[PDB]
Parts: sequence; structure tokens; C-alpha cells
Amino acid sequence: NNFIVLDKYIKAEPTGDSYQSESDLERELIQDLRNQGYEFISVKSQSAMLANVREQLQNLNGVVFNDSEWRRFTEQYLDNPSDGILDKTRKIHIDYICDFIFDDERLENIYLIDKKNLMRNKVQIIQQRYDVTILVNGLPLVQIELKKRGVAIREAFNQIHRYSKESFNSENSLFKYLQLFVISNGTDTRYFANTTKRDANSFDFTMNWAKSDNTLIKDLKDFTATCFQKHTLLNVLVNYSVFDSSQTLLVMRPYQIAATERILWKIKSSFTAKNWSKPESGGYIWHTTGSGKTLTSFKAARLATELDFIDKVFFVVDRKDLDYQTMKEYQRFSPDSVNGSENTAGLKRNLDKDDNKIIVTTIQKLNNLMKAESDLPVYNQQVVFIFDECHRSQFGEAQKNLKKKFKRYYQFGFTGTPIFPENALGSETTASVFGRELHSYVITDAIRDEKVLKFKVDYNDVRPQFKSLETETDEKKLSAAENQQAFLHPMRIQEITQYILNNFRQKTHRTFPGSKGFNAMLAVSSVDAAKAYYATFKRLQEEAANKSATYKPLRIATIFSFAIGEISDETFDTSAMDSSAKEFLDAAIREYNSHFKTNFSTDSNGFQNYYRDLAQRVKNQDIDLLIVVGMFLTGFDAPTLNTLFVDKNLRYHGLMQAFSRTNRIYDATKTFGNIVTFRDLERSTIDAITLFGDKNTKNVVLEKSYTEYMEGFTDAATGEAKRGFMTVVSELEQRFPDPTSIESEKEKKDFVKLFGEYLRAENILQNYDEFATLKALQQIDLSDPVAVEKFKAEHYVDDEKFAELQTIRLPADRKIQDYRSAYNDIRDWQRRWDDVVFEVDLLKS
Ligand SMILES: Nc1ncnc2c1ncn2[C@@H]1O[C@H](COP(=O)(O)OP(=O)(O)OP(=O)(O)O)[C@@H](O)[C@H]1O
Ligand SMILES: [Mg+2]
Repeated sequence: NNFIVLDKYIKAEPTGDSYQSESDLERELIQDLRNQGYEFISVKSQSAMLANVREQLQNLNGVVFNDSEWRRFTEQYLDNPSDGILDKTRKIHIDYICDFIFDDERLENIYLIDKKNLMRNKVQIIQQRYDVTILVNGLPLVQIELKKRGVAIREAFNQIHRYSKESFNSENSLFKYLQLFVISNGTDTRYFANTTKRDANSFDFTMNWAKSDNTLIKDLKDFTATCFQKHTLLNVLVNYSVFDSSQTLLVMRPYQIAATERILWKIKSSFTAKNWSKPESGGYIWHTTGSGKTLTSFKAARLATELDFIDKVFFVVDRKDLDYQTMKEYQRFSPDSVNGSENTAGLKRNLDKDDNKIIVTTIQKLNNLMKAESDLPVYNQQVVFIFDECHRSQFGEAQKNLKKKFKRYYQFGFTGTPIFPENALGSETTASVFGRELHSYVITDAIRDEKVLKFKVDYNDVRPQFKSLETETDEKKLSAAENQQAFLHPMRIQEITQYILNNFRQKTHRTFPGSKGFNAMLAVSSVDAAKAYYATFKRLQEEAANKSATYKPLRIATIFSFAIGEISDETFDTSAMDSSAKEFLDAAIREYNSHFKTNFSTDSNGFQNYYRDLAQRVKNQDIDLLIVVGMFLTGFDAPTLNTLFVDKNLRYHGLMQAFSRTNRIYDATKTFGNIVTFRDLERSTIDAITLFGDKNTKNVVLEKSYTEYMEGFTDAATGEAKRGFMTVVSELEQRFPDPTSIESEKEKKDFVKLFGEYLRAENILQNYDEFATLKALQQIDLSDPVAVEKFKAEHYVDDEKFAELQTIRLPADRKIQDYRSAYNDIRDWQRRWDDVVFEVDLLKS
């Protein structure tokens, strides 16, 4: 099998020589790479480098340039001056073959890399800031930054990589070819992709290499022995990196790679055994929701097409999970054939295509196809299925005619929430359908690796009158409760909507003006609910428009089309909807059109276009709040969406998938996803988490209490003590009255450590309603208690709670700015102590 993500790996042993300075780490890095087959050469210039490339490409392609021809190949294809990192990257991954016309007029195909036979490519290393650069056919595709042992790797990542887009001179030109960065202090080694567009991911996207059980490989020697094994490295560079329709480069994380290669080997081995068309031919990957199932599964599909014996590879997704970006991606492969309709024509067309393998479609369309068409030639062909998270509504019938009509097949599935006998619900189980579990990356592991955010979950109890309904467990009483007499009661909706309007900005980190921040979804129970909330938001927002011309409204959109508490599949056919809803939808689409200057109508085509454009605008924050029923709750990917407002009954897999809309990692600003619920989901939340996990999993997944973060607590998984906000406040007032107290070195560093804690803690506490109330109390009184009474009604606080809140002592507003200016004055001096990490992202706001 030759897997590059190891099942077992025996930890290496230190040479006893000094491992402290960058010189040490570099010495042994070069030594190790050299032992693993990387030739150390000396390149002191862009010219020496170019000459080396000439040798390697000539060697590789079996050809010889003259100086003229070579100058031309350099100026046009290889080192073209107009090209940036993006262009170089497209040349590495998409078009690596230059069709070159020699001076004698013949055509040769000049390869940058041999992707069929990987080990033919020449790998070698040069050195420098301490850096070791890994050259593939002379081209610098990898770079290793080395810092000393006591250096905080995050600050070192802050340093370059966000400090900013450092120019590219004429002599460093070839280094625009860099695909992959690896940074290490020897204790910890993290790798990550080179950013093309001028965006530049945060530290949260960096990752340690790992084994198939997802246990980390942290230290440079072991990282080297594994990731930098030439076979491993080249595979990461060539096969397990992705360059997509957004022109963004992504390196796959270890778990994604392991799952993928295990799928591929499963296909190969089952084929040579003639073991096709059985559950033992395929498998399922259990990758926790939001860990990249879609990236990975489609990458596996594209890779499974590279098997000589496979005629067709189906990549099928649930039309429910389609969004603007993912549709854009699939357009390049199966044009106009991936959407929310039932039509099979596009599928039939892609199916008959000379020189093609990949067939991207929806489980709906696949189902309809296999229903209606029994004579297809693809049926007797050698076929692979990759099912990305379409396990339910149309899946049963789909599987039925699958096993019926497909004679030679290997079928696989990805899910974050598997089907177990417990939650079976009429559907065959995941294990039953796909057979063995080939790999897993489970939520606790994902949280541990910080590749998925945790949740903060609270039932908002402001509503004594409606609380009986909001806590109701019986299934039949909830169905009956949809009406203006109970759940859709005007006062309930008014009060809730008022809450969302009041606390939107606080939740989304939009509070501080001159800060970008996040946005939200509201997920509701029914079409009428959506209709009511959209109605009520518009009214309440036009009311406060009169109260003030300093009132800045939120942009609100909605989308719904004709539907336990599981999530119902909505059709994309808006002809099914009753006249009331279609009237309301049309109106909102008209408002939407006039606002965004779009032309969308409500016929299925116009609605589909509405769906696409909506997704893009919610993703980029042109929409502040998306009110929804069953849409964009399962596969929608929006790293800037941090808060989900919930008036709905969500259970089990539906629960997780809905909440997981906020689970995407972004930077130190977005600490966890915010879930705010106007029905009580506590027991359902815990049920759901425990379903995929154990009794303890909920302690990892759910964020801690307000009191804990104020007074401190002890993290169970780490074992570490996380000091509370008031102990930080206390220690700031005590140890650093300031600015006089700044002075000596140690008293500076200690202040940076402490104020780091401060900024993190306060940022975390923004999301707590208690803390919002506490901070809002800091303006208020002296004279007219019109605001004092206004403060009580808005934050739902009585005279009892109000009494002690006076006593809680926070630092003066001026003192926070003294602290902040001091923090900057230190960090800047530092740019002109290895232990420390400044919070730049938290600072910037
Ligand atoms: N290796 C990677 N490097 C950088 N970013 C990644 C990587 N893998 C995934 N992501 C990002 O994480 C986000 C979520 O990925 P994706 O939607 O593919 O996950 P998912 O498991 O399908 O989520 P869901 O369970 O909600 O459908 C995407 O924006 C994706 O770009
Ligand atoms: Mg997905």
C-alpha cells in the first residue's frame, strides 16, 4: 500500500548533540534530509539556481536547450516577470506542461514535474533568517523556517506570513514557486500552504503532521523522518494539495490524506481480487462535521479517476448542501448539471463524454436517473461512487437501484454524523450500507487539533409567559404549537426579534466600530415563522429608524421552499408552495433585488439563481442575518458566520449539522460558535453530542460558564489552569498601575503575558450575555433613571441583580487604552523574550 500517513511509526532518537539554536536544528535537518536522499547543493544566486533548473528540467524531459531557447523558455514560461505566486502555483498544479517550440520549429512537451512517476523527479536542498529550501527539479517548492527551541511558534508564524506580503525582487524571483511552508522550533513543526490571493490564513490553519490515528508528530526529527520522506513529500505536493476554482491553494491535512489513500487502496485491492459490487469493496469515512469532508471527498473522486481500470467515478452530493462556491467548483466538471432540480439530462450528457471519468451530480438526480433508465452502458462499466454526506432522504431508493443496476462498483461514503441503529429512523445504517470504517477523525480530535470550533449554547430565558411552550418535550404538542396562539404569538416573536436586534452586534463582534466581525443565521420552525420574523424585523427596524437617524440597520434576507425535530428537505420547485408563502417569498425577493440591484424572479430558474447569490452574499457578509427554515443548515460553509439564532426543534444529526454552521475556524477573533436558542435545546444538545461520542464528549464540545471565565477554571483535556478575567484584572491593577511601572525588561514581558490573557479573556467574554450586561452598566446613572430603567428592561435584570452589579469593579475605560498603547509600544520595540505571543488580531479592532 505504501501509505504516506502511517499506521505505525517508531519514534527516532536524539543524537546527543546540541539541539537548541537554529544552527543545530538546521545542521541535523540538512543531515537527515541528506540521509533520506536529498542532495545538498550550494546555490548562492538566482543565476546558479536557474542553471540548476536548466540541468534538472533538461534531464527530466530528455532534451537540451540552447542559450537562446533556454532564455525564451525562462522569459515566457518558467520565470516570466509578470507572474506572481498565484501564476506560479497554477503552473505547478494545473498546467505543468509547457508546449515549447524550439528554434528548429519542433514541438516538445516540457514537464515541470513527472506526476505519473513521482520518484523520477529530482529532490535536493539548499540553505539561506535560517531556512532550508527543498527543490523539486530545481524549483523551490518547499521552505522550512527554523527558530530556536524556546521560541513560541505562533509568534514566529506572526512575524513573516502576517506582517505582510513582502515584495518580490528580481533576484528572488524563482521563490514565487513556493507551494508549502513548514516552520519549527524543534519541539513543534507546523506546515501550511502558501497563500496566493493577498489574503493569508491565520495560525489556526497550520497543522502538525500525524499518523492514521491522528496522533500528532510534533518534533523536527520525526516530522523529517515522516513528512519529508521523498515519497511522502512529493505526494503531499502533487496529489494531496488542491488548487480550486477560487484560485486558492490548499494543502490537505493528515486525516484527509489518510482517508483518501485508504479509499484508493481499497478500490485497487478490491479490483484485483475481483471482489467488486459488495459492501467489502467500499467503505465509509467518519469525519466530524466541518472537518473538510467535501474537500477531501471530491479530491478522492478526482484521484480515483486516475486509476487505469476505472471507467467512471461518481461524486454525488445532497443538493441541500450546495452553496455558491461549491456550485462554482462543480460547474467546471459537470457543467449546468449540479443544482436543486430533478433533471437527469445533464447527468445523461456528462455520462456520454469521450475522454472523461468524473461525474458530479446530486443524489436526487442520480436517484431519478436510476429509476427511469435501466439500459445505461455505464451500468456494466467499472464504477466508483463517493457519496458526500447524502445519507438520508433520497438515499434509500438510490441504494436500492444502485445494487440492482450497477454490476461492477466500489462505493464509499463520508459523514460527520453516521446512521446508527439508535437513530436509524427508517434508513439502513452507515455501517450496513458502506461496510467497514476505513478511517475516522472524530469531533474530540478535531477540537483538540483546533480545526473545528466548539459551541456556546444557551437557552435564552427572557419569556415567562411562553416558557411553558419553549420547554415542551412532547412531540405532538409541538406540532400543534405552530400558530399565533402559541409559538407564533406576536409578543413572543416581538420580544425574540427585539433580542436579536439588540444583541446581534454584541454576538457577532460588530460592537466595536471600526471592526469587521461576523454575521448570523436565524433558523426557524416553519414557513410561517420565517414569514413572521422577516415581517417583525422590518417593523422593529423602521421603528428605531424614527427614534434615531444614527441608527444603522441590519440587512436581512430569507429563503424557503415547501418542506421531529429532524431537518426537512425543501424542494427547489417553488410551484409546490401555498399562495401565502409564494406571495411572501416574491416580495422579499423583490426587496432583495432592489437593494442588491439583482433581477431574480421566482420561477425555478430565478429562484435557483437567488439561492446562489444569497449564499455568496451571506458568505461575504452583505447579509447580516439570514432567516431560514431548513435551508443552508447542513452544508453551508461560511468561516465569518459566528452566531446561529435558533427558534426550532433540532435533534441529533440535524442538531449538530445546524450548529456546525458556526464551527469553522478563522482567527483569534472567532473563539467558538455561538448558539442562541429561544426553545430549550440543552437535553437535545447533550443527546446529540453523546450520540457521536461518549458520555464525556459534551465537556469538550460545549464551552464553559461565564462564572468560570470570570473566576477561572481547570481545562480537563489539557490539565492546565486557565486563569479568570477578574484575577487578570486584579493582577493588572496590582502589578501594573502604569505607565510608570513599565520600565524594566522583566516587568515589560510580564505585562505582555498578563495583558495577552486579558485580551483573550475579554474577547471570549464578549459572547456572554452576563458580561454584555456588566459592560453596558458602565455608562448609565447619576441623575435621570430613564436609562437606569431602560437598562433593566433591555438586559432583563431586576433590582436584585442590579444592586450587586454596581459593586463589581472593572478597570477605567482610560486605563484599558493606557494598557493597549503600552502593549503596542512594547510589541513595536520588540519588532526593532522568545517565550511570548502578542495577540495582533485581538489587538486590531
Ligand atoms: N486542508 C485544508 N486547508 C485549509 N482549509 C481547509 C482544509 N480543509 C478544509 N478547509 C476549509 O474548512 C472549511 C470547511 O470545509 P468543508 O465544507 O469542505 O467541510 P465539511 O466537512 O463538508 O463541512 P460540513 O460537515 O458542514 O459539510 C472550508 O471552507 C474549507 O476550505
Ligand atoms: Mg460538506
